[PDB]
Amino acid sequence: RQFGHLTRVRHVITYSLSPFEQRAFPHYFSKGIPNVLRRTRACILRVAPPFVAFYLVYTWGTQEFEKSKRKNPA
Amino acid sequence: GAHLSSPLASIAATNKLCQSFQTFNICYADTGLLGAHFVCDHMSIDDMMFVLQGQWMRLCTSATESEVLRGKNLLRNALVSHLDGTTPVCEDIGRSLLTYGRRIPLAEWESRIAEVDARVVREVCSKYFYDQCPAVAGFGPIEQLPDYNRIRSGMFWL
Amino acid sequence: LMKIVNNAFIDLPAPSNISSWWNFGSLLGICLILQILTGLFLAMHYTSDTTTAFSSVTHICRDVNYGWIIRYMHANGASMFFICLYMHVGRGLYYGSYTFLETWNIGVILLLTVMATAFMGYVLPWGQMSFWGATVITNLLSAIPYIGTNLVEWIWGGFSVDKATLTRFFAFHFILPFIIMAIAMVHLLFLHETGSNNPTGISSDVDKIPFHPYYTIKDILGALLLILALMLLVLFAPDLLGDPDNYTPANPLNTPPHIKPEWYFLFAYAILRSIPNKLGGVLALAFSILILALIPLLHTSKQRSMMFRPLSQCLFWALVADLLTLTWIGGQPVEHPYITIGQLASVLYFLLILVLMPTAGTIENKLLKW
Amino acid sequence: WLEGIRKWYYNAAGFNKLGLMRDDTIHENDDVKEAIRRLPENLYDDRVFRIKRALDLSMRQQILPKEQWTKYEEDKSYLEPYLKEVIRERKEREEWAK
Amino acid sequence: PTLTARLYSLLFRRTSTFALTIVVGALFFERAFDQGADAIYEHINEGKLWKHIKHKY
Ligand code: HEM
Ligand code: HEM
Ligand SMILES: Cc1nc(CO)c(-c2ccc(Oc3cccc(OC(F)(F)F)c3)cc2)c(O)c1Cl
Repeated sequence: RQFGHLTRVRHVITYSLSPFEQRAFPHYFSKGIPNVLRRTRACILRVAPPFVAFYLVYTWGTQEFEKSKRKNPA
Repeated sequence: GAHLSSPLASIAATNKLCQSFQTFNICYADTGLLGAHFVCDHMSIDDMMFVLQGQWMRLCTSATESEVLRGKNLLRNALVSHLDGTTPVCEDIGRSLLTYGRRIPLAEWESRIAEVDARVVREVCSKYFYDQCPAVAGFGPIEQLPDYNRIRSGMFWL
Repeated sequence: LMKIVNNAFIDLPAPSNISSWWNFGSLLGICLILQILTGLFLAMHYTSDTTTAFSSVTHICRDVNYGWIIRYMHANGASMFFICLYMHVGRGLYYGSYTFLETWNIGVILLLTVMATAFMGYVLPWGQMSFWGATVITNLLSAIPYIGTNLVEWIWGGFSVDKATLTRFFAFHFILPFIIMAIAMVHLLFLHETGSNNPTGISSDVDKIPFHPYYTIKDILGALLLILALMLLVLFAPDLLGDPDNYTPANPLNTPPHIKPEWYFLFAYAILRSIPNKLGGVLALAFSILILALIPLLHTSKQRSMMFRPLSQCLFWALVADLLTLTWIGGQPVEHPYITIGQLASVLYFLLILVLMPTAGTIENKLLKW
Repeated sequence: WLEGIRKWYYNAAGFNKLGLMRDDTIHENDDVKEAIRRLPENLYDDRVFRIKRALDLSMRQQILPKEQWTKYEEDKSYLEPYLKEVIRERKEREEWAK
Repeated sequence: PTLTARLYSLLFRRTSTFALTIVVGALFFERAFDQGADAIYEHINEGKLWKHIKHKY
């Protein structure tokens, strides 16, 4: 497979520029970092909470393990 | 057909890659446009462009003197045969007096041409083709038309 | 003229919307070559005999001119291998690539090839975990009825691991990556009939582009970070992942208190360790892997991706936790606080795959009327 | 109450933040390739451009502004007539074989 | 012209030169980078290395 018989396009226009005629990293700090946040807010809720719970079962799993080795009053 | 001289033609006749193409040279006040126009079936664009770019690099690098005298002798039979009548003349006048200033008597063009040898071409084409930042246009089934980067990477031999 | 096949690798159509995730799909081409390249020079000095092997390792780590590196570019390199996989395998789940049914199944046989290779690769130097790590894993096949004792004796060349069982691996182990090197080419061939599979899930045929300028350098950039995050281990912390015991010579009359194979089994080792029964836990293990072949018969949503399925996102990364749990829970000994977690987590693994990920699309189809 | 949830899920899936519609994102199979072949030009090219820009913005990880987003009431189900037409023929083609 | 443009038309234009440039710069670069790290490494570990205890014995 290759270019030439993939599929159909009609009445679409493309505007593209050389790289030499433009900076490589325009608005890297300005527009990116707000876009990092918006990128972040849209994933954080359904990514962490499992890993959040993991921090607790890595927490309680060791604490409850430590106690079991300490003697009892008997 | 195949027996033509310009390699770009004999190939396109041999392999039937295209249907028509022409070069040009447009010239404006302190700049111009140098390049070409070509028309071909969608399954053959990328092949033509490699050949075209192959020739420019060939001319900027290895311009055989025997191939120069052709184009010199071709050009003479343009300006002359162009000036077979009055209307072509009166264009060249009315266009000369706003572009160059003085009209140029044709024995002046001829002297300028005979200065041209294969050493000059390798300098000129180096200045205006090699590694430059071309401009590209497209209108049609161009599914095979390569990206701008691939065009420029194909601009310099080696 | 055969160069024209590298239309596949030069003028190939591929999308433009592509993340840096798919670099991981390419690094294995580097890791596979990088590992063999290292391991080859490495194995110019290894010896397939017991009495000299552990010395024949230290013959490298001490006396050879920069031979000490090659052990660790190889070893930890074998771990950066997996770190790409378990981001590369989790990918197609999260972007719906398993639909390429002819390809995903190949993605299994590469894995099982490795998880029986890398195993052989840990046991060569007789690190006192080599031996028992060879014993614990290999003995499980004895669980089978009427053939278990026969095969394991047959692969033990006798009755337990010994000089013969070393050498039966060093040849089985120095060969298979080539079988991976070949099957990898197959893994790309079935792809080339369809090309990649965007994050969206949509046929981006309208927006396919070349490969020589764009994804090449991106892959190099991907490769550059790999070497970086591989030089750090070897240069600054080679003792990190590999358990320390592997520098002790091996002795069948002395076990360590705690045993674990290398860290990467642990998502799967723990599953067996949860089940107190012997056999019935094994078939969970092999099913803990081959389940990936069972997924494409469980693609419910008439969408493909999970970028556009926020509910399944909540369940996908959830699975990553359970793995990151089972990766660790197996790494710790057998005591009451943890066993209660393995009985849950291992069930959660099978549960999230076979019940709820279908159930999401069964719903999400209905929230949007198809 | 239900319908307050469909409108919400459709906002959380993301694919209104990319100028897309619902039929755009469907898994492509033989059943669907039939329908996309059967569409008219005016609507077909209108499918293409919705995709062709969403890709370029899933490249950048950028989106459209809030105004140009898609709206649930405007989530036109342009494909459903052409699709269910097919699977009618499919099950007519199968049960006729039994 | 800037240094950059003066640098382009001399070296980075003709590919035959562009490869000649790199080995040259690399050949000298090997001579500096080693001296740098070997001294920084010496400096940070001052009073620890063999060459620092090479006179006593
Ligand atoms: C995916 C392929 C492979 C994996 C996963 C793998 C696994 C391993 C591992 C984990 C070690 C750790 C030993 C240590 O750190 O001390 C090792 C060592 C070794 N590898 Fe492999 N290996 C692979 C392929 C190879 C190849 C391709 C070669 C040779 C070309 C090779 C030859 C050796 C030898 C001789 C040793 C002993 C050195 C040692 O134990 O440190 N292996 N291998
Ligand atoms: C040495 C082992 C492997 C090599 C060399 C390899 C190589 C590749 C490469 C180069 C790609 C294209 C890059 C990409 O699509 O992201 C790819 C894609 C893929 N690989 Fe791997 N792979 C290996 C192991 C695996 C494994 C273990 C799986 C497990 C399922 C797998 C499943 C896939 C799938 C499903 C794709 C689909 C591509 C797409 O969705 O566009 N591969 N593989
Ligand atoms: C989309 C996409 N497609 C392809 C191939 O279709 C590739 C791709 C490109 C080149 C490839 O060639 C290689 C390079 C090094 C090792 C390698 O292993 C080997 F050789 F099979 F062992 C294959 C292999 C895969 C890719 O990196 C991406 Cl991102």
